[PDB]
Amino acid sequence: MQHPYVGIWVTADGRIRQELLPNGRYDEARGNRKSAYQGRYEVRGAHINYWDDTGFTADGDFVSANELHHGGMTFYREK
Repeated sequence: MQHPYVGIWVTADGRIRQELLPNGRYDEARGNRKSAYQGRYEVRGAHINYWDDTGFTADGDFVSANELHHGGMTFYREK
């Protein structure tokens, strides 16, 4: 029950980066805190949430074709 996407979603400043894996997953590397978090996501009508295996979960939604909105943040593709 998942739909991969793959893509390097980075902030507007470049303080943090989130790579969407080829296996339909995510991996974010923040400055001085790489490999901070990683898990999986479910896409529903542009709406996606991160359900980590370490007991965490996030939420977001694609507002554009290259823009991402999760946890109240703005992530751009590859950039």
